[PDB]
This record gives sequence, structure tokens and C-alpha cells, in this order.
Amino acid sequence: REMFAYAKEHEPCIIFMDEVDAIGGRRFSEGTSADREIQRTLMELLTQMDGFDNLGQTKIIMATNRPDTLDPALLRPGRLDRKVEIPLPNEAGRLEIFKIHTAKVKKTGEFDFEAAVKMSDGFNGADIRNCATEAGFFAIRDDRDHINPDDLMKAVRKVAEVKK
Amino acid sequence: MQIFVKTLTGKTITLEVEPSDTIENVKAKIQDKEGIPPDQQRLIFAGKQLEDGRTLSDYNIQKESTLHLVLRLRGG
Amino acid sequence: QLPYLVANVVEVVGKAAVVKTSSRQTVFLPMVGLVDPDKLKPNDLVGVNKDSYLILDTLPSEFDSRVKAMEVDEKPTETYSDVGGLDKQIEELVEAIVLPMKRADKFKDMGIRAPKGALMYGPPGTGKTLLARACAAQTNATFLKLAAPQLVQMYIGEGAKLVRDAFALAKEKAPTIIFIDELDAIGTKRFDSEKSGDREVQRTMLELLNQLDGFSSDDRVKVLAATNRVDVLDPALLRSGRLDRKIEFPLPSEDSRAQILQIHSRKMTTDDDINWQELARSTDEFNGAQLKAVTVEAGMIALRNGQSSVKHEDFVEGISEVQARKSKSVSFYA
Amino acid sequence: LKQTENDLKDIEARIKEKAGVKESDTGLAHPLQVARCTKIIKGEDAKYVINLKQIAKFVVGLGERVSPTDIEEGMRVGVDRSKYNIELPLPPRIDPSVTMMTVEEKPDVTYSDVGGCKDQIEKLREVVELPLLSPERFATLGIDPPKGILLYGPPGTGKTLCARAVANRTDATFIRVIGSELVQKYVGEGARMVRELFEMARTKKACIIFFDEIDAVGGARFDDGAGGDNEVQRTMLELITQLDGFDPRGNIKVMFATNRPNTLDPALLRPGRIDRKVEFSLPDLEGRANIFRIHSKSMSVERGIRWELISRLCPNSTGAELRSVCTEAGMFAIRARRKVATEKDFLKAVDKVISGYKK
Amino acid sequence: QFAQLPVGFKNMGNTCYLNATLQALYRVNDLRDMILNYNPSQGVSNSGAQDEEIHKQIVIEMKRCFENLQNKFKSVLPVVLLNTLRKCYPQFAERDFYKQQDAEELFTQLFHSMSIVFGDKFSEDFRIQFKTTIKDTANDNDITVKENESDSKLQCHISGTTNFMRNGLLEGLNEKANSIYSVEKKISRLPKFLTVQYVRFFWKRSTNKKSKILRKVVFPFQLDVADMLTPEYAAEKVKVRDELRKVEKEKNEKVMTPREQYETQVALNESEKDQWLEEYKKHFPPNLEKGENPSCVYNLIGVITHQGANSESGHYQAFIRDELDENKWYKFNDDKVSVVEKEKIESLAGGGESDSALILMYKGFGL
Amino acid sequence: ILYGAPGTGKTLLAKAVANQTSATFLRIVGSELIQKYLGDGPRLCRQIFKVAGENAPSIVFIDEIDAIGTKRYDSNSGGEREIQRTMLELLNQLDGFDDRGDVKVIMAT
Repeated sequence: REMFAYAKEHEPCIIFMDEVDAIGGRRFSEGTSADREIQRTLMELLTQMDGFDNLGQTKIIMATNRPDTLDPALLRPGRLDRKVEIPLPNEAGRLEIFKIHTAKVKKTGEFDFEAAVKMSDGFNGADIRNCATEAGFFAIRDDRDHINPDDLMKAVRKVAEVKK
Repeated sequence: MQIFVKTLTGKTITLEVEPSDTIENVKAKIQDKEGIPPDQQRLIFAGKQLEDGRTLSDYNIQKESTLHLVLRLRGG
Repeated sequence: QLPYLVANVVEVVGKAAVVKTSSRQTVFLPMVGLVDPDKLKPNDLVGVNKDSYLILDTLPSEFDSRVKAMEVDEKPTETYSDVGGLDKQIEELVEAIVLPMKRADKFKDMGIRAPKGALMYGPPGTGKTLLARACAAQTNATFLKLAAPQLVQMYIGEGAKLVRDAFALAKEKAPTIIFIDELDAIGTKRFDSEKSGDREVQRTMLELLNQLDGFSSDDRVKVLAATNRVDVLDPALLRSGRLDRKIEFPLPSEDSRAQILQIHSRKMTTDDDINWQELARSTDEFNGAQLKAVTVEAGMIALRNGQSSVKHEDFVEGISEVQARKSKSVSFYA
Repeated sequence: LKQTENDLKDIEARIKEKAGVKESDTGLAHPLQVARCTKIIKGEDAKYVINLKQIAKFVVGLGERVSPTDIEEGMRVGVDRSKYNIELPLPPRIDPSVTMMTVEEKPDVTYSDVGGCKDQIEKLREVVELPLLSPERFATLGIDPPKGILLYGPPGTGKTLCARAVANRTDATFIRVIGSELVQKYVGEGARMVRELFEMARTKKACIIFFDEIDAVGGARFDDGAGGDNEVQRTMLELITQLDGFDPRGNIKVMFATNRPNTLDPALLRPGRIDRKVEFSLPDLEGRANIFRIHSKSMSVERGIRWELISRLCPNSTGAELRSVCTEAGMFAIRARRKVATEKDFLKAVDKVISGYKK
Repeated sequence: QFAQLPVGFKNMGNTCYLNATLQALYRVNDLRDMILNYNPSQGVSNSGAQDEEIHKQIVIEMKRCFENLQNKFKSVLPVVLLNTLRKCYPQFAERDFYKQQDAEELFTQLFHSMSIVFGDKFSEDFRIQFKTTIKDTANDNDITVKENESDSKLQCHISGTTNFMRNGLLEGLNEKANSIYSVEKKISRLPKFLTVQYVRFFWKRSTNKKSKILRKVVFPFQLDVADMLTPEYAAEKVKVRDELRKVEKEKNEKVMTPREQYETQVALNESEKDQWLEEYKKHFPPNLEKGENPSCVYNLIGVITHQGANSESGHYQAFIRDELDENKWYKFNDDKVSVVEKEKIESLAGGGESDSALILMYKGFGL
Repeated sequence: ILYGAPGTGKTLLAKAVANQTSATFLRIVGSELIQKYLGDGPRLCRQIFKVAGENAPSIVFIDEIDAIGTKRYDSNSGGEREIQRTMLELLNQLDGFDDRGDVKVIMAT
């Protein structure tokens, strides 16, 4: 109730719900232990939505890894209608993010980001950051705050191999 | 002369005294640096408890001698 | 003077101020400068009158009991001169956490961010726990053993608060390693519709990560989780500011067993003839903990024999007996 | 007679007690899991005001207080599960458990067999018996004696009986936790019991903690939970931690029992958890004979028995089966009304027992 | 049927301090014997004491009390002894019943009287000699060694850190133009009877009142003090201890009416005990002083306990080890006497308001 | 263990013998113990055995145990482990204690 009232006063607002399975489950197994507290919560969100009060200067954004412990109520249009999925990047997306990460970074040599992109296949910004630090590790060892082009090629590949 | 008094905490402290000092004077000196009321102090030396009107010379307490300070666990 | 009334506030004509007492009651006092602004900060005990309901004084912070889920051990006694033969697991471990801690400034000038975290899986019974404490000693971190089942509370949120308090103390005590017994109760949430039940565990974890990336550039706190084997978890191995690093424990080799035996043989008597290298060839697919159990069995031979030391033979016979995970004695088949 | 003496005792007790109540009334007033002196007028800091509760707090960092001897007040008092601490007015015992388990000081069942379990007994003897009798031997060698023992083959093989017997001889406590009961389905409850069992264990050191059945709890961990392996692994993983995490060896013993050998994990096998594997599985012909001979000594018997012959009819046994042959042989005699046992009876009892075991 | 319980002293009202002290002294064999055989015609050893006659009367009254204990008079009332003690030592006549008193103070004064009457024959059985090393904390070339300090007991200092008697005994051996000097005692001569005082009673500053430290301090049944001795004396005492241990180990390896059979068994047990005493004695050092402990080891034989807030309140008792059966202990709760086991004795280490050890008596190993 | 059939011979023998020894015949429904959630059965079983030994001599009559009559080589999850916990609890109490007739059991199937 407080969260909504304050959203209206302090509108525009993003209401960000971190991993929705606990206020928007499906039931454990159809059974209950504590999964009725989950239902008590969940009816309140559906009620505000269905209500006379309408979402347009208060926006709610739900986040969860998996859509397989969202409730069917939510998956039905009119309690969520917009569903953004997090995709594989373009070749273009990877380049921009490599360039951006190495811009704040100190380096010997102009870097060819274009090779770096080839050396991935769909790395989003977090994966790209692991590659940056990896290069940096051989630079702490090489007793420097700079990195070569040479480091960067090796670095992106070692991170790719250790996962997907 | 300088003598020693092993307090209740197990620690030795030093005291400056005269062979002419009485046990009452010494207890007063102990109260000064330890804070224990003379009427609560029981001093032992060589297995004897020291009496109030006697003096250090009476007991033959020379420099560097060690007195043991103890209180009391009344009962009956 | 105590007994006094404290108040645990969580709140950040003339001006009105709301105080939340731990007797779970909201009270009116004015904030017109009769009651100063600097006597309110969230998350904190502030000192309120019993029957006059007004903040005279502020008392130190506290929310629940202090160190309720945490064990505090300021600086383990162990070293990498006590734990040794684990050398390769020392290399991995040093590159992920120790170097970002030491050379924090260097990471700032370089202008990358610091990874703060590693996740280890792979077998202990080699001195995994022992290595963790070693790193703790070397960096001069405060070692905090935080048990994942204690959070996992059946009560509301309180567990979430515990995760935040851990960071809060960890940041004050910095350097720090938060060493997490289990991974089964900040994890194991599955991908099915039983991830509903396993909420408490998703929430403790999420917060600890959200909080690390919050402060990724600064290396103050380390997080280490330990298990026998890697479990199902939410993605977190893909990001520097989370638990980036995924470190494997392999098994020992002849050089490693032999160092581990030389550490063993200081502690206890020997007849000073015993050749670790030779015994190491004689043991196949032994781990560190199991070389330590051979030393005990070598002593059980000795105990029966009426010897107070051990000869080579005494150790050979020790290996033949069970250590309960692997024992070399095979020569039967007709 | 019996009545006057009981009243005389009441009268005497009571007068002391009435006086003592009034004194307790005038001041306005050990296990414990938090301290709670709900007032504290008497007693950084230079006086105690300690009260550990959600709804209020009184906090002083400094314990001790050899005068007044602290305590009193709204009584639960001693050391805290937050470490503010009633340090040393009336005996704290390191956060001491109010959650019980079954204690059997000196379990009574002495030496069911000593022949034909000859090796298995001797294993127990080195680990458990001798380190209580002489700690100095163990110390001088510089070894630490097996922390944990796994006993295998079927349970109730006379596995229990033997364990109990060494515990009697040393005057040591049996601390029984039964794996199956722990199983709750409420958040964290099982693992909580495990921590308090070890805190309690350290206090009570010289004890055999008996953990019944590892088929029951900790039977898998390869699932990565399931709701019923998730509390169960939580309890399990917690219980190992405590063991390698150190409890004293050569005092506290943990003994595990298992019927079947497919539940075991690499986590479980390792030292600092299991070091010994003692057999109670399948003995020899010479061995079966000794255990038969041993139960029938106590019995009257009429002549013509050779143990060897009785032994012969077993193609494979467990210790449980043997105990059944002597006792069953006695029953055929009692039906006929007899005190003695005969070669015929023993044969008759072998035939029945083995055949039922089959399938 | 035949074994008679030892008898105790009736409490006259706050006189358990005396009763507990008398049971402990009675347990000290050599002292008991010299009191039981005291003849007033023998005078005193120290006739330099101006109050000689009253010390002699104290001994006479103790002998009468001891005769009543030995010859078990189901209850002994020490009325005349108390009156005598009060004449000699008026502190014990303080009122407010008479006031409860510190058993340590009584013990000390009784020791003084027994030393006056019996002389060295008494006091040599209890004497501890020290070698004292005196070093300027500011200069470790300024070193002085004295050999002339002694006492008749050791003090076990108890603070918040103290958990075992050894801890407190070690602290008790050390103490601290002008400078701060460390004064460090090591023992150069051990007595056959070793008295240990737990320092429990103290003057509380906060309340200006007598108080008591309740802390649990574990004492051993078999005390070894080798680490408190000078290096030279330890070498001598450890050599003896190792021979005595060999005897102990060898020992542990190995128509009449019912009344007559009991009395024969008592005679047999006394003979066997005497034969083992002779075996230990073979290993005593050649130049042992009268009253000196052969080794650095002692067995506990008695404990005086107190329960209460301070030395002028509560109750004193004695726990006394049986003279033949080393596993058997007697509880003397004034005139109420009972048999207790070793676990009850261990519990006397203290903690909280429980009855706890105040004075411990140890007798040398092999004696 | 009695095996026969209800109202035919199993039940008759049990009434008759129990009455002859003048012990409280205390009737447990095996299947109903059956409670299908992790907490209910092993306690139910413990609570039975406890009250019986106290107020001895006493008959624990376990009527128609058919459903914890499985044993499994490996235990996993809640769906196999529940059943096995109940079975194991009976087995351990027997193995744990010994009684010559503080507790007598008739098992029936």
C-alpha cells in the first residue's frame, strides 16, 4: 500500500521487483507450507492493477532469471503485457562495449576492438568485463598499469573457453 | 628502606618504610597506592600475621622483604 | 543510565519526526531543534525517554543481536608455510582475490574494477578450509565464518538484514574474507516451480551480489563459498563484480604428497629414515587428508608393536589399512 | 512410620524455603540460549545491565563481577548467543543446549561376543578403549586416534551390543541422534539441532555419538535439492563441517550405521568424517562357531553338541542370524518343557532362520 | 555393620570455621599424633612467647577434641577450645551469635600456637623455602638473589583469567633513586604437607565491604609442582618422582566371628599399606630433611570449603580423604558426616554461589 | 509376526493372547501413519514406543503394514525418503533398545 501511494506522489517512478517467485510463485507442488504468504502478496499486486487506479506514471518492472516460477496470472496480458527478453548481441553491440570498457582503462597501443569481437560470439557487457581484468592480471605480473593489444587477444579467448 | 607487598591480584608493589614504622603506618601506605582500608588488611610475613602496634623491626623485616596482603572470608 | 529505552529506527505547525521504538510503536516528537537532526539516522539505536518519549542522546548502532550468524576470528594462525603441497591451488587463489586486495590502488589507476569474489567447488579433504584460513592470514583479513543455514530463516526478511550486516562489518574490518559454509542455502533453488518455496535462499544470495557489484572497484571484502561440488544457481559466474572466478581443486601428485608428508612428519616422531617420494609411489590416487590418516595408521602399527616412532615399514603397513576413501593394498587375484 | 518421617522432611524443607522466598521477593527476582536479567538495579562500563531480547535491549560489554556475583534478576543468565555475556556468575557452560537428545550414561550390554568377532572388537579397542585408559601413549606417538567409525553390514547384527559394551568399560555416554527424526520440512530446523549437538558434545567430551542410519539422511546430494534432499543435505553438509572443523579426537567418538552401501558420497568417506570401516557383515565357519558357543554357555544343555555342525548349515549369515539360532533352539525345548538344549534343536533353528532370510 | 562413621563437631552458631579447620588438621597425620601425645610437662619450644601458657592450653584443648574424634562421642562440642582461642586471639570473640570468621585467619593463628608449643618438629613439615630473584625491570644487569624467604603455604591468586590452580600459584610467586623491581620466587625446599590458599575473600572498593570471588578454579587430585622449583631442586625432585612412579605402577599391578574377620582384614590392609610405604621409601633421596617432600608430587587429602557472600557470612565445611581407601571421601558438615565420591570433590572448584574450595591440603607422594 | 487375514484367524489369535496376558491392546493403523509429508511419521512411531514402555507390559499391535514394506538401495528427494525414514525408525528403535517384555510387538500383515 505504502509503496504505491509513495509512487503516485513521487511519480514518475520505477518500481523494481527483485526475483519474482516469492511474491509471485505458482505453488511449491500445489501444496502449502508458507506458500500462502506468497498468495496473500500476489493478490494485492493483481488487485491494484485490476483496480480503478491505473499504471502510467507509476511503472512496475518485474525481474526474474527464469519465467518458469512466474504465476500464470502475471503471464496473462493486463498484469504484464510488455515482456522484454535479453538477447544475444550483434557484432556491433560487442565492439561498442569493448571500446567503452577499454576507454576508461590505461593502455599502451591503440587496440583493435574488431578482433576482440570475433574472439567472442555473443558476450554482453558483464562477460566482456571479465576479459578486461584477465588482461590486467598479466599486467600486474608484467609490473605495469598498461596493457598491449597482445594481452587483449589472449584474454578474450581464455574467458570463452572456461564457460560458453 | 624499600620492601614489597604482594597485593590481592598477585602483583607485587613497593613501599618506602622505616624499621620504626608500625604495622598501622604500613597499612596506611598500602591504602594510599592500593585503596584498601587498613581495617580490612591482613598482612602475612614468614607465616605470622603482623599485629597493629608492633613495628617492622620487631618482626625483623629488612629491605626487600615481601609481605602478603590478604582480606577475610568471615563465616561461622 | 541503563535500564534505558532504546529505539531501532529504520526511518531515514513545525516539523514532526516519527520514531520507531523496538517495542514496535510509533511516537511523536518535534524536530524544531528541541530534538537535533543528528540524533536520527536509520539502522541505529537512539536513546528515547521511557515516559517522555523524546531523543535525549544517541547510542551506537545495532539491529538484532550483534554477530548473530557470524563467527569472528581476527587473523588465523595458519600460513602457506603450514599448509603446503596445495601450491597450484595457491596460484589460482592468489590471482583471483589476493592481488586485487593488495594492489587495489593499481587497479584504480589501471582503471579497471576489482573482482571481489571467487567461488570454489571441488573436493576438500586436502585442506580446502586450511588453505582459505591461510589466505586470510597472508592478506591480514578478518576471517568471518558465516553459516548459510542460519540465514535461511523461516521468519520474514531478518535473513536479508543479516546479509547486509555482514557487508557492513566486513567493510569496517576490511581486508575481510567472508567464508560461507555450505552453498546449499544461498543456492539450490532449482528452475522448477519449487523455486517458490526456496525464496529465502534466492534473496540472501541476490543481495550479497548486488552489494558486491555496488562496490566492485574497491577491494575490501572477499566472498568465498565452498562445497564438495558445484550446485544449481542463478547466473553469477559471468561477472567480475560477482563471484567471477571459478576455481577447481584437482588431486595431488608426487611432489605435492611428498610436501604434505614432510609437514606431517614434523608434528610427530619418525625414525628419520622415511622417504616421502618412495611412499608417494606406493600410494596411488591419494588426497592430502588421506596421507594424514596413513600417519595415524602408521602409529596404530607402532602402538601395537611397542614402538614410539615409525620406521618405513610401519607407514607401509599403515597404507594397507583403511583410511576409508582409498587404500593401496591390491595384490589379490589367483 | 513412613508417613511421619515424610511430614518431618516437609516441615524442615519448608521453613528454609519460606525465608528464601521473601529474600527473593525483596531483590525483585546453568543452561540458557540468551541472557535476560529484566531489570538490573545493582551490579566503557563499570556496572552490568545485560538483557538480550528482540523487544528491548540493555547492553553492557563487561562481565565478571566477583562481588555481588551478578546473576539474580529476571533469570535466564550466563553466556549469550551474541557474546555480551554473564561471564562466570553461577556456571555458564558455553551456550548450553535446552534442546535434548537421549543420553544413556554407561549402556549396560557387555560383551555379547569376544570370540568370532575377534578382529572387529580389536579395531574398536585401539580407537576407543586405549585412548581413554591412556591419553599419554597417543600423545607421545603424536598421532590422533580415528575421529569417526562407519559400521556396515546390516544394523542390529550385535553391532549395537558390542559398541555399548566398550562404552560401559570406559564409563562413557551414548548420545543418540536418530537420523530419520530430523527430518523436518521447516526452514533450517535440522541443521540448528546439529550445531547445538556439537556445542553440547564439546562440554560432554568422552562420549560416543551414535548417528543412526545414513541411508535415512544424507543419502544423496547429486540431486542439487528437491525439497526432501534440500533440508536433508542442508543438515548433512552442516554436520560434516563441524567434524573437520574440529572436535576433540580421543574423547568424542561418532559412530555411523548403514545397512546398504550405495548412499555414500565422497564427502562422507573422507578422513575427518569416516576413518574406520569396521565389518559386521559375513564371518567364517570357525567364527560362527565361536558366536554360537558363547550364547549357549549361560544355558543348561544336555550333551552331544559340537558347534562346528551347527555352523555348517549356514551358507552365509550375518551376526543377527546367529543370535536367532541359539534363542530359537531354546524355544523348541521350552514348548516341550525343557531347560536343556540339544543337537537336534540347534539344527531345527538353523533351517528356519536362513530360509526366511531368503528372498 | 562394623565400620564406624567419623564424628563431627556441633556448630555453636557461626563456629563452622573452627569445625572445618579442626577436621583438616586432624587429617594431617604427624600433627594429629603430636597433639594426641602432648604432655603439658613438656612445656613449649618457644618460651620467648609472652602468652606461652595460653598457647599450651590451646594445644591441651585440641588434644581433648582430637581424643573425642579418634574415639567415636557421637558429637564433639568444642566450647572450652573456643573460649581458649578467644582469650588468646580476641578477634574470634567479635560479635554482632559470635560473628562468622575467615578460616584462613584461624588456620594462621593455630599454626602460630602449634609452632610456639612444638617448634621445628611442627613447622618443618610445612615449610616452603624460596630462592628469590630481584631484577630491575629497567636494568637486567642489576640482579640480586636471596635465599632466606619462606612461608608455610602457597597462595593461589584468582582473577577473571584464572581457570586452574596452577595459573594462580604461578601468579602468586611473582610480584612487582627508586625503580620498579620484579621479585620472582622459585621453590628451593618443598614440605611434606603443602597447604594451598585460594584467595577468594577480598575488600570490594565499590561497596567498601567484604566480598568473595566465585570463579571456578580447577584443582588436581595429584599435584606436581616441578615447574615452580629452582632448576637445581627440580632436577633432584624429578629424579625421585620417576622412581616413585615406578613403585606406584608395580603397586597397581598387585573359626572367627564376623567382627573378628573385619578386624583381621583391617590389620591385613594396614600391613599391605605399610609394605608399600617401605617400598616407596627405598627411593627417597639420601639427604632428605625432616619434613621435606621426597619428590615434587602431592596427593590431595583435604579441602576446607565455604559457601556465602564473604568471610563473615555463610558456612564452612571439610572434605577429607579416607586414610586407606584413596577413592573414598568424607563430608563433614559440622556434626553431619557422610561419604561422597570424587565427582562431588571435583565440583568444589566453584563457579557461582556453590560451596567451593577455599583451603586445600596436599601430602607428598609416597608418604 | 502374524499373517493370516482379518476376521478369519489373524485378529482372533491377537484378541485371545493379549487378554490371556492382561496387557493393554493398543491398536495402530499402519497405513494412516501413512502421512505423506516430512515430519509426521517418525515422531508418531517414537511417541508410540515411549508410552508403551512406560506403562508396560503393553501390546503394540501394528495392523496391516504393507506400505513401508519397501526397502531401497539409494534414497533421494522427498518421495522415496519419507517412506524409508518411517521404515528405518522402526528398525532403529528395535536395534537401539532391547526388552524382554516392557514392549511386546505384534506385527500384522
